[PDB]
Amino acid sequence: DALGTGNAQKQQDINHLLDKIYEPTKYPDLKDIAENFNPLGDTSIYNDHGAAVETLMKELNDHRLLEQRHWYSLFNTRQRKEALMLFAVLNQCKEWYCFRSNAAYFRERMNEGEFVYALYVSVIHSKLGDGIVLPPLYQITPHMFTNSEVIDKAYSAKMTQKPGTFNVSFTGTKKNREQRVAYFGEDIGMNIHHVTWHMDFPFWWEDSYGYHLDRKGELFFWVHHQLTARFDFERLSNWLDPVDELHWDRIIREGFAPLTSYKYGGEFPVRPDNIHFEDVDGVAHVHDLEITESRIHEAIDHGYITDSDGHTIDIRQPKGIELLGDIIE
Amino acid sequence: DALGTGNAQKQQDINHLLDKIYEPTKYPDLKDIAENFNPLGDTSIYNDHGAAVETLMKELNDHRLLEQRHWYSLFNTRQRKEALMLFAVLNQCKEWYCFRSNAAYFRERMNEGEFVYALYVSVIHSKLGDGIVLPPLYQITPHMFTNSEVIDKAYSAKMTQKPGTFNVSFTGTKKNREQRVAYFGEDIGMNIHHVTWHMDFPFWWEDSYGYHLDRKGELFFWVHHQLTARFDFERLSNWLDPVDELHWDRIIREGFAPLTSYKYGGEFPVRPDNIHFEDVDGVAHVHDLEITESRIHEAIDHGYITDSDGHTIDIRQPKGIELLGDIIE
Ligand SMILES: *[C@H]1O[C@H](CO)[C@@H](O[C@@H]2O[C@H](CO)[C@@H](O)[C@H](O)[C@H]2NC(C)=O)[C@H](O)[C@H]1NC(C)=O
Ligand SMILES: *[C@H]1O[C@H](CO)[C@@H](O[C@@H]2O[C@H](CO)[C@@H](O)[C@H](O)[C@H]2NC(C)=O)[C@H](O)[C@H]1NC(C)=O
Ligand SMILES: [Cu+2]
Repeated sequence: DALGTGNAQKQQDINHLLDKIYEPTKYPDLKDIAENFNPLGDTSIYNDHGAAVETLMKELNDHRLLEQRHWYSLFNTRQRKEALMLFAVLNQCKEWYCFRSNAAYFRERMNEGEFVYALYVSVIHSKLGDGIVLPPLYQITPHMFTNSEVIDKAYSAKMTQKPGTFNVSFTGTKKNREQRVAYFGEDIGMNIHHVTWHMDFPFWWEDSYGYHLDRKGELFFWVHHQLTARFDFERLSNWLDPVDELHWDRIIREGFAPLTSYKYGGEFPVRPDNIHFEDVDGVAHVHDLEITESRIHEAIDHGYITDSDGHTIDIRQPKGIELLGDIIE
Repeated sequence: DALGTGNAQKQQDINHLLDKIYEPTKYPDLKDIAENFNPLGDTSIYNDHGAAVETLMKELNDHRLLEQRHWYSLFNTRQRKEALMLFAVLNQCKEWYCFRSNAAYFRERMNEGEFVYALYVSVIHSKLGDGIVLPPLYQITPHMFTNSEVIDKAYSAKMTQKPGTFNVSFTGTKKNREQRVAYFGEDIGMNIHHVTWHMDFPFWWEDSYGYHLDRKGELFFWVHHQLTARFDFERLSNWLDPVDELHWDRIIREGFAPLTSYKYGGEFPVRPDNIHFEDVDGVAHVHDLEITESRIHEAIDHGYITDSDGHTIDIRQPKGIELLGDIIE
């Protein structure tokens, strides 16, 4: 800050914050902040009177938040909850003084993915983040977007201190699969949009956060219909045939080995091909889906979605397809 | 009687009644009653004006009631109906004169299990049975509770008239199974409670019989959750792992051979292990369960049970779990 704004400031601040992210920061201001600040002494910066801050401390305190240098999926109901607590502080800042402070204070003792994930969503949705452009995920946390080989090649570059660029590969045994329409899935661009798309309109949004995203519902319907078409075309251009729809009662015919690795975490598990779906402990039962899919499918077939009271809310009308997306994603 | 009560009377009467039960009685009063009485000549003893008596005679008459010396399960919709007709006579007696009469008259030409079963429930629920303690099932009809070997050993004792006690065994090839947590299932005590529990609050009760059992519903929820925990603990103490929940789409992995025999009836059938469930003629289809289980499971999931009119009766409240038990057992 300029005990405020700029943007080539706001901006600077951000680049510092997501610089070497798997290691304590090297930018000194970020550290005395990191040390000196107390998110709890002038609940005023906070439009909540700092209930959000006060909740994260509580957890950082009982030290019940996920550890640093460990992995993180946004599909973990707790990891998510923790990542999203950071979003609610950064969210209720009146100005840069409260953001930098917090993403500095926190950056330094909350885990990286919760952190990477909170800083981005926050920058994207909060009032205070206008001027900024976020660096591309692919360069901030490259392990999610580069291969496993280039990663190891880069680890060696570093061991030996001799530089240089390595050329990446493509997945399976090209000329042996349908890792022929790979160029599409594996692109750092689509992978970027896919993540952004869902940071722009998150599945977890409540309108307490501030405004309402408009038709995420159709927006969900549509974005995916697009990747599914866009995908189906590439498979056309490759003498391949449109894709199979998946069912829970059948084998997952087509499995792959991703060859990708986590930074802290191990390599991504692989899937053998012609496998039978198993009931996965913790998440949900396979049949649990099969019934979900029917409750779904009956709302489409009935003409109405029925809520909690047994109210039937009609969907044979234009808002239709969006109440369906709210129930389906 | 004392042309009534006592209890060391009521009581006596009962012990006479369930004495050698697979054979006509040897206590003379029980027999001239047995012969001389007519449940139909002083409809007055009866608070029904003897519609109950009058219904059993009707059936004993067309001789359409189950035969004597034959088996009986309480799961047979007719056997049950016949056993429960005895309960409704014994039920509407104004005094001992009507009970002894009937369980004497009947004891002697209705089948034993319908009889054993009616005398007990009747003694347990009817107004007139206060003073009594019932003998333990295990000694009145030992075939349901002792092994097949001890039974045959006792048959020999008898053939030869040389007495004595035999030591019973435990089931499969102990040190070969999970007939290691046998001591629990096979105990004459738990087996006694299990039967009593369901005689105290029967699945067939209507409140016409006289009063309402209070929360059989939660009472059902709970009693079984208890045997299931109590069981799960014993399997802990045996290096065994908590039990598998059963599904209709899977094999019944764990089968057993009971080695038990009926008195009149043959030995209990056995089950081979890793078998596939078959649709059993007469009872119901396997899928018939699979849908039942979903109708169930949707009431839980919806928030309401829906009756016959399509009334939704809410269950997200404290009486909750008991309307669920009324629909589930
Ligand atoms: C990776 O593919 C690139 C294409 O960008 C190759 O880099 C080339 O290096 C060759 C040496 O044979 C030069 O003739 C080209 O001018 C290079 N281009 C940049 C059109 O560097 C590279 O050879 C591949 N392999 C490494 C086996 O980097
Ligand atoms: C059944 O087990 C009992 C344990 O109650 C055994 O009865 C015992 O008989 C032995 C003879 O070896 C005596 O030493 C014990 O005093 C008995 N106890 C009653 C502690 O009788 C019996 O041996 C077993 N078998 C029959 C192979 O009855
Ligand atoms: Cu039971």
